[PDB]
Amino acid sequence: SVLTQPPSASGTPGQRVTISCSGGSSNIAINTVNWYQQVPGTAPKLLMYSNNQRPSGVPDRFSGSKSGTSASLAISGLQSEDEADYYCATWDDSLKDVLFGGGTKLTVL
Amino acid sequence: MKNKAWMVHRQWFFDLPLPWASGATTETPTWNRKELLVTFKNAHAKKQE
Amino acid sequence: MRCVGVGNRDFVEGLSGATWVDVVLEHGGCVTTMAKNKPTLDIELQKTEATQLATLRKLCIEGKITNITTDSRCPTQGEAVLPEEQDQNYVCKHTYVDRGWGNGCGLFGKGSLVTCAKFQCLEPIEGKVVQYENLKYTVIITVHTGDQHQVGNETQGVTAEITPQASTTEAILPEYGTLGLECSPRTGLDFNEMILLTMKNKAWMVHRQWFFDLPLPWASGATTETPTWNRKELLVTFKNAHAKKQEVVVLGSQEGAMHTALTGATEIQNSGGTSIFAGHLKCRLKMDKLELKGMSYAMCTNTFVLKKEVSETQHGTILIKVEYKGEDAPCKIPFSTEDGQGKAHNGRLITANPVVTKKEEPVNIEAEPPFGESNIVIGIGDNALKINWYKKGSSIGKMFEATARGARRMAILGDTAWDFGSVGGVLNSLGKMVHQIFGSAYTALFSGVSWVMKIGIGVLLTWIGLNSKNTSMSFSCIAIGIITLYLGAVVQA
Amino acid sequence: QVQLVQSGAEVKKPGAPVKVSCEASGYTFTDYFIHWVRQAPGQGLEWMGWINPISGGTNYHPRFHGGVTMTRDTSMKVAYMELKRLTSDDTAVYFCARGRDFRGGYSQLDYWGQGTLVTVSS
Amino acid sequence: SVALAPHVGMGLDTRTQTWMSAEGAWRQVEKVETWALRHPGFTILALFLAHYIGTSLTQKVVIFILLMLVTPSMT
Amino acid sequence: SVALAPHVGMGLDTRTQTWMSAEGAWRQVEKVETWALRHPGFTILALFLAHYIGTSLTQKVVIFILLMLVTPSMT
Ligand SMILES: *[C@@H]1O[C@H](CO)[C@@H](O[C@@H]2O[C@H](CO)[C@@H](O[C@@H]3O[C@H](CO)[C@@H](O)[C@H](O)[C@@H]3O)[C@H](O)[C@H]2NC(C)=O)[C@H](O)[C@H]1NC(C)=O
Ligand SMILES: *[C@@H]1O[C@H](CO)[C@@H](O[C@@H]2O[C@H](CO)[C@@H](O[C@@H]3O[C@H](CO)[C@@H](O)[C@H](O)[C@@H]3O)[C@H](O)[C@H]2NC(C)=O)[C@H](O)[C@H]1NC(C)=O
Repeated sequence: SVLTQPPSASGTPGQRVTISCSGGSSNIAINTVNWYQQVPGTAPKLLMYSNNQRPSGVPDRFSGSKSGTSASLAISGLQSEDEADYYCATWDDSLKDVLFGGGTKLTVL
Repeated sequence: MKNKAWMVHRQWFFDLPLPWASGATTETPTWNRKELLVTFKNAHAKKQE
Repeated sequence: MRCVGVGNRDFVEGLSGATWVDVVLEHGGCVTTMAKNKPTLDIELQKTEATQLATLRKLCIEGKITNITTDSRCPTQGEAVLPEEQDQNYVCKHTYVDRGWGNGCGLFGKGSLVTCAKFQCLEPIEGKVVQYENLKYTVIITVHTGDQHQVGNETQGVTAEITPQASTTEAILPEYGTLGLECSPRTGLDFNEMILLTMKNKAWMVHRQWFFDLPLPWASGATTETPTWNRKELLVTFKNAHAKKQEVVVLGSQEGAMHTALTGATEIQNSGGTSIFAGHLKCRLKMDKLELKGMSYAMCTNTFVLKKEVSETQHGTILIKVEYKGEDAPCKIPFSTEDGQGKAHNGRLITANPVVTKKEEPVNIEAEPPFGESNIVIGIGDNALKINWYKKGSSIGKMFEATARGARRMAILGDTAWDFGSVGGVLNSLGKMVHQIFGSAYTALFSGVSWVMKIGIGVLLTWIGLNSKNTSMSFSCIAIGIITLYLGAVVQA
Repeated sequence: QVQLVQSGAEVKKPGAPVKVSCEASGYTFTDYFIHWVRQAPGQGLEWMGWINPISGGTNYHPRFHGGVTMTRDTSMKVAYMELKRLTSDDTAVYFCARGRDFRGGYSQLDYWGQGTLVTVSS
Repeated sequence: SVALAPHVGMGLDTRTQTWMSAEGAWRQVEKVETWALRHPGFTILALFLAHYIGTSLTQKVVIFILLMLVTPSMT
Repeated sequence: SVALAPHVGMGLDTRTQTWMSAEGAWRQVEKVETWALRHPGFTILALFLAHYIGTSLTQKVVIFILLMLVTPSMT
């Protein structure tokens, strides 16, 4: 299989918006998902270095987990500086390669 | 294991030598029989690694 | 004094007409030499190293399956083929599957079904060999001059890098002379066929044919950029469930299987160059120019005092640390032992002839007393320091322990144990030749037999010898039974 | 600190091989991974292949075996990737990232460099 | 380690084939064969033992075959 | 390897320890013993086979030990 996540829009007032990542029975349903956000034009940083563990990203407002075949991320208190493209990447074990997603154009008003 | 599954006779599923745990997925499993996997080698006398 | 308390040392006292004595330097075990008029100096092997590694048979330990392709042909019109199958990058094998109107054939019948997959290299494990020329041996030399704190010191000594090019070397000791080293690296180990199987961060010693017999796919072993594998079917299996399709799996990671496999291999260190430990080398010592310091020194007369506690090491030898109290910088230390208040003077001063180089800090003597309770004096006069000692054991115990140690030496060192500590005696050479032919014939039989199987075979042959009829019973029983039992008892070590 | 210089961006012509150097110092380079993820302009980034500096071989994405090659050196702690064939397709900036050897950490790309950029034209 | 003692004969019979029937059908005999090709020395010893213990023909041949199977496997 | 043919008994041993001695000393033996305690059914057949083959207690014992040892190690 292959993962596909949708691009979506949001607003600068704080609200829970869910970046859902959908996969299959061999790539993400058994393995740890990894969440990336990139400021456009430069090197993406890592947002979640485990399934639900953040190394140094904006704390207490970026938290998410995965359920079965789906992984999701939740952001709270999203302001304008959070304008970024969000990536979910999971390790595929059947094809012995990591499976990066197409990308979300998360625009915040 | 990984993306593959199997059916093994139960009596044979405890006699294969590996560390085993309670299977309570509590994020800190205290593994029984850890000695089996890790191996100590002692060089000619002296130190131990 | 690097040899004190090592748990593997062995005394090799002796010389010859032209003053050579040969000795096998077991790695991790240090030998000590003695003579009537030569200084007792200590020899220990260290760091048999190599350079310019040659690589061959670069193995593969994990695969990666990509580009799964399959082709089917209608029943009874020839086997299926794929033009992609010819390329060496593909693993491909064809089974039979029933083909029907339900999957678009002409008529019901068995049909061929090739399925091919793109095997990809991943985590190769290289096995290198060593050009025999590049082997390099270093031998440290420590003389028994008692320093303030030179007891079992390991950095102290004089290195002598001995390579097969420079089979003969000098050894310029401080104010003692030149110790000659005749060597024979040809018989150290059969490095004509060893392979240095380097793992992720580990490297080992293996036999050649065994290495060629590792059941994993292998590459050219050269420095090529795109390796081509052979016998790729080993790391990949085909699942044909009740004859309907064909799927391919990569069969995981054989790392733990390898770590379990090399159950009898030794160890080296891989850090840039590889210093291969665990090897023995014989060296014919040359005592031509060694001369004792302070032979003409004046024997001083004053009281001595015992700075450190007397403490005996394993296998019968004791350490005395004493600082001279007087005025004679060139003093040599008197010594005498009297047991039962007699004049027996039995025993041996294991150190050559201790001398106090400087007054301020002690020079420490080493000596081996007799088994019985014996007193030991140092100085001269009423105030002469006297030390009591009581060694535990008897002569027969020492004989038994020496015999066991010699047997352990013979079993591990093969046919070179008779060269150990030799003088050149005609009896010794003949014994070595006879043991060499007998042991070569013997090990020709048991090349590859294990712990328990050797023990059981020994039991079976000692039984067949015990109850047999004709005079071959004693030869078979004694020889084979004893040899096999004593090898089963001490092996894999 | 630990970082990846990734040298400087260079652009060439089709039919020639280009090289992208990628050095990471500040830590023991042997244990960790290098991932070489490509990123196209206005497109998602996809990962291609690991390289274990100590003993590792190339494990490219299925799209890219025989299209790229990866080499490395342990003494200088640098990983080399070169493009054996430049078509018109590969017009993007190629990255580096440190990866763990954990099964859950194969996608663990904690640290990234600047990003060496290469485009192809006449 | 765990690589030893597969449950080949575990007896949970099934109609479809197993995980690796193709290799596992012959891997043990392959090990014995490659061990014998590597090391010819044990053959002489096995022949000697069988000849000097086997009273009859059948006993000799059974002893020889068992000895030639056990040792490569016990290696 | 397949971990079925350990590199053992090659004769090129030295004073220094091997890669794994404390465990490889008893690995195969423990496999045989756990097999035997798990399945006693083979013991009856082995006893019969050793017993009805031409019987001198030397022959019976060696046949029984070998036959009980070979099947576990080489399944
Ligand atoms: C093994 O051999 C080394 C090499 O000599 C020994 O190191 C030596 O240690 C002594 C200490 O007992 C040093 O002497 C002292 O030096 C200090 C200055 O640091 C000075 O103030 C004292 O008056 C005395 O002279 C000696 O310099 C040093 N030699 C070196 C480093 O080359 C070592 O102690 C020996 N023993 C062991 C167990 O390592
Ligand atoms: C092994 O399988 C992989 C896929 O699992 C094959 O990758 C395929 O590679 C081709 C060319 O390298 C891709 O075509 C390209 O598609 C993009 C889509 O936007 C298009 O814009 C380009 O112009 C180009 O046509 C193809 O998409 C890709 N398949 C994927 C990613 O699923 C690979 O070729 C196979 N290797 C073989 C057969 O040797």
